[PDB]
This record gives sequence, structure tokens and C-alpha cells, in this order.
Amino acid sequence: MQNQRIRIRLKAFDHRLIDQATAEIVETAKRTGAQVRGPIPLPTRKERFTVLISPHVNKDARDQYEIRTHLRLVDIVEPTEKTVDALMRLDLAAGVDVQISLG
Amino acid sequence: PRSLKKGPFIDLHLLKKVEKAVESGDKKPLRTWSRRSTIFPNMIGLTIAVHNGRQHVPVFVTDEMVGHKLGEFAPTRTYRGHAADKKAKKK
Amino acid sequence: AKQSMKAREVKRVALADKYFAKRAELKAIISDVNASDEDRWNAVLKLQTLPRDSSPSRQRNRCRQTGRPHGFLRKFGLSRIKVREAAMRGEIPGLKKASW
Amino acid sequence: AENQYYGTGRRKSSAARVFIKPGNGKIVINQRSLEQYFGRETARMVVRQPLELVDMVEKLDLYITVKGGGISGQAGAIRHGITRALMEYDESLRSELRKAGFVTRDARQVERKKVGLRKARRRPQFSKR
Amino acid sequence: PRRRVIGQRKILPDPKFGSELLAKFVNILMVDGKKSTAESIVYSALETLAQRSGKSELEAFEVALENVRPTVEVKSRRVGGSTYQVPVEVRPVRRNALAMRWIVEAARKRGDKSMALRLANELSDAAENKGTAVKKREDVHRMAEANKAFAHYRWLSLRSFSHQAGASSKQPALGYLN
Amino acid sequence: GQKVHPNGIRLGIVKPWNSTWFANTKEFADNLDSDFKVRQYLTKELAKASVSRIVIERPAKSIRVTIHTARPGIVIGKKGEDVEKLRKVVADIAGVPAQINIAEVRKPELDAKLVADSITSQLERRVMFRRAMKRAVQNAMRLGAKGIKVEVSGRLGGAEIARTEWYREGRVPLHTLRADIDYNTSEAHTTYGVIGVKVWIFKGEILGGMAAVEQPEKPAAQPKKQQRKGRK
RNA sequence: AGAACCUUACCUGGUCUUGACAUCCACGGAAGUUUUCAGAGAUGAGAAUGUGCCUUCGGGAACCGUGAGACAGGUGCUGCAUGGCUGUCGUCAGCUCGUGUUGUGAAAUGUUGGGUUAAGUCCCGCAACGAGCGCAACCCUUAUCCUUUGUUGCCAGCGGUCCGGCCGGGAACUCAAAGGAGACUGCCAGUGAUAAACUGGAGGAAGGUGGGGAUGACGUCAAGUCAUCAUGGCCCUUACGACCAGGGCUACACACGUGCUACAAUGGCGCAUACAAAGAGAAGCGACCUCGCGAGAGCAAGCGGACCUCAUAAAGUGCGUCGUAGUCCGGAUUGGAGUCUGCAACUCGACUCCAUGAAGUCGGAAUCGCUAGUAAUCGUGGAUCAGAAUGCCACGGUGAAUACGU
Repeated sequence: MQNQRIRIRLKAFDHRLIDQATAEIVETAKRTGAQVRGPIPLPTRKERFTVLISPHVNKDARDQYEIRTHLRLVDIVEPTEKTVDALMRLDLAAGVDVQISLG
Repeated sequence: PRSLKKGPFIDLHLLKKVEKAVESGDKKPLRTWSRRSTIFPNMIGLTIAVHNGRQHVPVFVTDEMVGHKLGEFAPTRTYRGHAADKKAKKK
Repeated sequence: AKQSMKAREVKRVALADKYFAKRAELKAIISDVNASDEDRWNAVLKLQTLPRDSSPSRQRNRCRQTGRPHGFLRKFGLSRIKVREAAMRGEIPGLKKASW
Repeated sequence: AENQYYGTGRRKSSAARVFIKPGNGKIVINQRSLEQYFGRETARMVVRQPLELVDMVEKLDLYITVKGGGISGQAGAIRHGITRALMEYDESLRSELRKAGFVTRDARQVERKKVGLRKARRRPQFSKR
Repeated sequence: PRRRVIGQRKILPDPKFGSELLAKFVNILMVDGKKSTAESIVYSALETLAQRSGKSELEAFEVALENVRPTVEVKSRRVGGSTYQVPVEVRPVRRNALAMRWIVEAARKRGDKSMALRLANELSDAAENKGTAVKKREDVHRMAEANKAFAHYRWLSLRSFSHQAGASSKQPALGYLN
Repeated sequence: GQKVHPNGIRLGIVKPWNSTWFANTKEFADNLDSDFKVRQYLTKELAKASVSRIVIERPAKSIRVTIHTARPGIVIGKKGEDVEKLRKVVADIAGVPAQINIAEVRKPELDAKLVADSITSQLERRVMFRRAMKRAVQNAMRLGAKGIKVEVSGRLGGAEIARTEWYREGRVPLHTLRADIDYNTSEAHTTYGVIGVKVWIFKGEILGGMAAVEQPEKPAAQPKKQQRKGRK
């Protein structure tokens, strides 16, 4: 099985922002480099919160909220300084942070 | 049982009244809120007037009482007896 | 609720940072298990009496907006009622109603 | 059609991965032997029970990977995962394994733990007064 | 009440022998969700039945379920200041389950030092129509033969049924105008 | 008072969020406070314009404000200096340098919050509100949509009892998860205390204004996506 | 949603009133930082580092002491003065909008009937017509299944080989996150006024809008919060404000609501053994390591979470062991120490462990949820979270009787 060379990770709370922002990033990476892969999807996280629904009392009835956090990896086998440069020049997302750091 | 884990206690808080009281051996009741503090050998023969949230209680400090904190000899709560209810707090 | 319970904390956090930060590890080195047949002398540890309200064990903070005690949520910096109000209005990114 | 036919063994929200091919009757279960995994157990007689019925016990060879479930229960999931895979001895083969219900997926699906409620459906108990 | 006839789930042959009747038994033998014990405790009970007489593992079990079987039931439906009884005819679907429920009630008090035995010994008794629940059918049929005398607010109903192209007598049975 | 709050339930489908930023869990509590402050402090400068929405966004090394208005020029002001002063107090609250851009203006005579400002004047000015509500509803249906619901509260005219009124017309679904549906609840003062109008307005049963991406991975992005998957 | 102290939300005790905290003006100090002693801490006195920022070059802002006014502040009172927001009946299955007509009118009619429906669902239809709300719908999620991606996912054969996808290597495969596919009470058949739909037939994972959720009309109840918060009326403004500590929300007479675990042997004990899903952890949690009776410890690879770790998930599997005797179940109290979180373990914190060692053998009056992935029952993680979970939220293992009949 494969050895991790480098980690590209895109992180968002919003599900629509992370697919689109990836779809441009992968395009930008093929246009400005020669060795790219289709973004491994990687499993989505979901955090559980419960709060009241009335201002005071009515204990029984409750309210539940969820927030998901989505991960894309791309997996460029070598990113060039000119791929990373195009990536940051053609960035336009808000929903997403892209990480070129690893861990 | 419970303890003070691993680090060194005299209480920081009690220390500044005590160091001047030991110099005399014992002097007038040291006005203390520091019920957080334990009893030790240096403290044998002092008189600690120990605030309980409502008022001070004099604890005479002595060798048979070194296994304890100061806060234990001065009470806090009131207990309703049950022949008939408790009228008073007890010191 | 009151502005005083938040005012008390706000003075506590400037003093926490002033005395305790350089002294964080003065506990592990001088007190805990790393202090095996080393120090454990009171005379270097007698200096924490002024930071006594600023201590990490009373940094329970509660809601940031109001000073209202109890029922806090550290991830919003808010509480139950006031979380619900911000989720109701779409103020929080990605936060939606649940179904499964 | 596949190089080795394949079953998903979905039974009660556990999925049994099961690879069938022709051979001499040999078995792999969870990257170990039958004897380690289902030792002095009735669960060894479960996985054989559908394979004996279509009379290929000493004729089908198998490789089995299994996640989720209970030790007795996973043997019970592999019992659907084998019949899922069987599709090509004859064109009628999957029809008949479906007719016996060991292709037919356990359609009942989970109810989420509910908000304001103690269980999926356990609404509170109160007399409170 | 209830707009249409609605069904039931149906239980499916166990994975270790291939019987429904055994898979339906283990289910009311299950206590605190532990189906994986209740299985072995039934087959080892069936193995004990095979030791009293070796001719089948189901020999005494299949007939216990005939011998303690209710054919008739009593339902109850209050008329004012009093409850009374009104008999009803039982469905087969409840006849079997009643009989297996009285077998596991009798089995938990049998007191022998392992349940495979307690269960097998209480089946051994219900195989000859001699065990605990022989009484419990017999008594229920006795309340059902006796308690046909009363019916659900018969006296004002009794003209209302006969006039509606019914019979001239209060029907002591479920879902009739009487 | 029953019902779940109508906008609270749309944020996963066909309504967009009011805010889009990223804090990676640990800093989220500090970011939520900062998004609130940029909302509060920016609106404090524009009291005099008319506005339908506020939308806050944090790109890399950047904070972008989107604002929705009654006409394009009202927030831009004389020689663009007003909108630069707005970008000045977003730079002072936010931890990054600031942009603000103006949105497309859409249904500005029928909008939830501008319709509610409009009713609120009638309550300020202490009229009986005996026929006002019907004339409110009539005008809304001359100006567009397929239905409107109004509920008016606040101790009408300065009364010492509660006295509410309401008005529903046309088709208004209430608990709908499909389409955007425009809602505002106003809070405002006059002499005798606080008043309030709840305004639900209904444009269409499907609106496409927020969707998940169109395509799977293969037709989307880079032309050549396929791996060798081995094959040295 | 985690009350030793903070929770001034409360009380007492120390202590001050332009005021803990903001703007504006007056004066002294830069704020920031380091440090000794008194004082319980607030507070106070002093030392030492720095003199930045603007400048009618006075002096000031920031922040701090002091003062005046404006004013700050108040879980301050009133919820029959309210706004914001939501509970109840109830998923009751009803309720109304536009409009005409009939009565003198309040009001009816429609909204009632026949058939059918999970529902005012839908066919037929009358002076009610047309139409809306709620249930229905769109909706998310899951289920196979088709599809692409191909790792931190996967392995039918092959290599290194302890036969573990760890890695040479491989793509048949689940599988994740996303395009989405299928099912329409449809087709065909019986029935029913083709007329909704129920039942039968079939392929398929599945035929009753597939399982699950979202989901609550118009609205009485003078429902409940001025204590999230808005806010008048309206009260205090050396305080009905505020710093600091100690006490306290977890008291104790008891009774009551709720949940847990036990009362057994279907089990408990011991040694040995197996697979989850989902999620949290770069203030943090963490393998291997060596230490420690165990708890834990220090060391430290690591971990952005499909990688490493909580975690060996438990119930379940193997085998012996125990006999109704409160035991071999249950293990509470309490003596005593070892350890943990913390500048503080006494009333009110967490864990190991030694000795000693009880109630409880299916529980009066009372008392509630459930139609099937449910009821029942086990373990897990997490929000909260300095330190405290039996709770709550969600996940997955194992998983029940029956629904004839009105």
C-alpha cells in the first residue's frame, strides 16, 4: 500500500463551498502542473448539540442542531511553487480554508 | 480518603500572619479566612480565629489536632433534630 | 446575568497572564512528580498569594455577551437560549436543523 | 460477471464481504483460520448451512472479510453474503436464493435517537405533581 | 377503531438448525436481550428431551405446545359500577404464544441448577398433559363456559340489535350489538 | 405559541447562510464573536440607508462583506467615501484587511424587513390599526408574490391590555423546507414601549438559490483524473 | 449540561462610591512589565525596567488613581403594559380565505352526504362556488444499486513474509462523498360507482405515497420568561451598584417525581478469545519505554482525525467454578493508606487498594412508554467539561409478544 508524500487538505462547515472550491483547485493544479489525482473524498465529521426551544422551561420538547465538517485531499504527488501560486491567485472561496501544511 | 497530592503546603495565605506569630511563640487570635489551610508542627500552640463565612471561631492549635484542617473544628451547616426541630446554631 | 460577573472575570484574565504564565511549569518542576528529591520548599512557591482570584480553577467564564452564569458552551462562547437565537437566524456557518 | 463473484452480506446493518470462486472447498475468515475465529462454536456450522444446501461445500472456495456486528451474528451475516454472491451456477440461481429470502435484504432500517425523547420512541414518563 | 386490517412481522428459521418453531421459542426464552444464550439454552434443553426418549429432539416439545394449548379466552369490558366478563374466541397466532409463555413462567421457578434442565423438565411435564399450565387452559375455559350469561349493556341494546335485522338475544361475544 | 422558527430550518437546503467563515473548531468561539461585531458595528454607520440583507465572508487573508439594498448608490455615497469608511470600521473589528461590495437589489418594495419597517411607522404614530392591516395586505398583493401572512403585536395605541391582530391571504406554507420563503420579525420602540410585526411572504414553492454541485467527480474538474491504480 | 472557591443568581463578612466597566472634561502617573513586606484577599506602601502616542508643546488620549456633571450599572419590580420566542391539547383532524345566496337578524351554507384514506386523501354531488392552512407535497437521511475518485480506503492472485494492505505491488471487491438510480397506492388482477384506494401477482433490496427524520393549522388557556434579551411605566443610584473571601445551590425529618443497578445461576467468578459504528483530542489528548501492589507516573514517537489515540467496546465465544444459605448474587456504609485535578480537597471533588462489612430474595397507595430496527438490553464516544454523570445527545452490537375485533 502507498506512503504519504504530502498532505493538501480543504476544510469547510458548508457542504456546497467545499466541492466547488475543490473542482476549481484540481483544474488550476492540472493547468499549472503535470502530476495530479482525482480528490479522494474522505469521510465527513458531524458534531451534536442540543438546546431548549422555549425561552424558559418546557423541558420535554427540546431542539437539536447539527454542524458537519467536510475534508477533500486532492493528493498531488508533487506540488510545484507555480501550482500553489495559481491556487492562491485564483482562490475566491470563503466557506473553505485550504491547508498546504501537513500533520 | 482525600489528600493534598504532592506539592508543599503551609498555605500561602496564612503564612504572613503566622511567621510574625511564631516569633512570639503565640499572640492574640490571628484573624483568618484561610479555612483552606491544614494544621502542621510549626503551628502547635497558636490561636487562629477562623472565619466560617458567618463569623470567626478560635481554634486553639495543638499536637493532637495536627491530622486536620482548621475548617473542621469551626462548623458551617445546621442539622434539624427530629424529636423536635433545632432552634439554634452550636459553637 | 449582570455586568459585574463578566467584570470580575475580565480583571482575572490580565492577572492570570501577568503572574502565572512564566510560573505555569513552576508547579510541575517544584510540586508534582517531576519534583522527586528536588525542591518541594515553600520559599520559592510563597509568591502566588496575590494571583488567588486569577487562578485557572475559577476560569469557568460563562456567557461572554451578558456575564450570565451557568449553562455555558465554550465552542460558541455563548449559552443555550442565545445559541438557539443565532441558529434560528442563520448567523452560524454550516449550522442547520437535524434530520437522519 | 466478474473474475471472482462477490456478495455484500448486508444483514441487520452489518456487511459481510464474501469472494466466491471454484476450488476444493477451502475457507478464509477475517484473515485467520475457521478454528481461531469460531472455536468450539455453533457459528462454524452456520456458514456451512447454505453452502451444504446448494451442494457445493467441498466444491466452492471462499475468502471472507467481515466488519461490524456480533460474533454469533457475523456468522449469521455471512449466511446472506454467500447467497448474494451465488448468481451464476445457473441464470435462475439468484431468483431462487431470493425466493428462500437469503438475497432479500433486511429492509428494516434504523430510527435515530430522538430529540426531547429518552429513546427512538420512548416519550417521557411523568406523573410530576 | 382502525381503518384496515394490518399485519405482523413474521419470524424466520434459526441459522444453526433451520426451524421457525425453534426461532419463535428462543425469542420468549430471551431475558435482557441475550439471544445468543437463549439459543444454546433451548437446543441443550431439546438435547435433554432427547435423553428421556431418543426418538426425536422435538418429541416432547412439539406435543407440550399441543397439551397446554388454550382454545378459548375471556375478555373483560366494564358495565358501569362493575367490570364483569365476556368470553371471546382466540386466534391460533395467540394460542401457540400463550402456551410457550406459560412454559417459560413455569420454567423460571423449576429451580434445577441450570435452565436447560428447568426448561426440559417443564416440557417433559407438558408432554404428557401433566404440568403446570394444564390447569391454566382448563380454568380459563371454565370462566368462558360460565360467563356467557352477561353481555355489554344488554338491556337498551337488545331492542336496537333485533330491529337492525339481528337475532332476538344479546350476543355474549366480541364486536356485536347485543 | 407553537411552530419551529421558519428560517432556522432552511439553512441546509435552498436558503444560503448569513455568514461563511472557517475557524477549525478551536477558534470558532472567537470567530463567532468577531462575525457578530462586524455585523453590529457596520450597521451602526448605515442607519440612514435602506437594506434587505447582510452577508459576511472570510477568504484567505481577507474579510468580504456583501450588503443588499433598496438601490445601488445609497451605501456607496458621495464619491465612494461612505463605503470606504464602512471598510475602515470592518478593518478595525476584523483580524484581516477588509472589502465590502454591493449585491443585486431584488423585490425591494415587497421585502420582509422593508414591509415590516413600513407597518411599524403606523404603530409609532399611534393609529387604531382598525383598517390599516387589510390595506397593508392589499398593497403587498399589488406588488407581487402568491401570498402573505402578517401578525401585529405591541399594545396598540398605548392600551393597558395585550390586543393583537392578524391577517393571512392567498397561499402561504409555513413549515416549508422547499424554496426560500422571506421572513422578518421587527423589534422597535415607541413612547409607550416596544412594538413588533411578524411578516411571512411567499414567492414560489421551488427556488434554486442554494444547491449542492451539479455533477459527480468524473465530468467535474480536470480532464485526466484517472489513476493507473498500480500498473508500473 | 457538569455550583471545593467563581456562578453578586444567593447570604455574610471585609472595602469604596462618577462608581468593577465605557465615552466626555480636570490633574498626577505612560499602559505593559519585574519585585519585597503588611493585610485572609480585596487593598496598600515602596523599589526597579520603559517614557512610547499627539501636541497652541500647556497638557492630554490609551489604561490607572482622584473629582464634578451628563452618565454608567442593576437576575430592580410589574408577564392583567408589553415585544422577542415557545409549551399545552394533538399530528386533534380539524380550521379559514376570497365571494355569492337564504333569514329581519345573530348566523347558516361550503366545513353536511355516499364511497375511500394513515389525513377536509381523493372520486361523485346538492346554493354553494372558487381557494388557502394543517395532515399530504416538495425536504434531508438511509436502504440497496449504478457511477466516478483510489487514500490516512480496499486486496482475487503475485512478491518481502512474523501471511498483518505494514510494504514491492495489485483494481475483482465492499467502501467513503457525492452524481444520483428504483416505486407512481402505478402496471396487470379482484374489489370499489375506475373512483380514490385496499388486497392479490411480479421483478427487485423493496412494492402501500420503501425504513427514519423533518414535521404541529386558525387558536382559547388572562399559558410561561421583564432572570438570555428589548423596553415604557418606574425604584435604588455610599445603592435594589461593585471588588475580594468564606460559606451555598449537592442542607435533612421525611415524603414524593425521575433515572440507574441489584435482587440471580439464562447468571457471577477466574484465566484465555472476537468483530463496531460514529465522533473528539495541535490550552489538549498519546503508543512503545521504564517505574508503580493498582491507580498513576515521568520520558517520548504521535495525533488537524478513515493515518495516531480514547479503545482489547461490551454483551457474545472456550473451559472449570458456585447451590437459595442475603450466597458463590449484591457489594453500600466506615476505619486507614496509596494516587489524581488544582496556588485551596473541611463542610460540597476524581481514582486505586487493604481490612471489616449491611439493605435488597420482584416491592402498598402510586405509575408510564411501546406497532418493529420498535419495545427490551449491553457497551462506546461526545456536548457540557480545571475537578465530579446514574443524566443528556447520538452511535453500533443482540433484539420480543401481538395488532382477531370496535
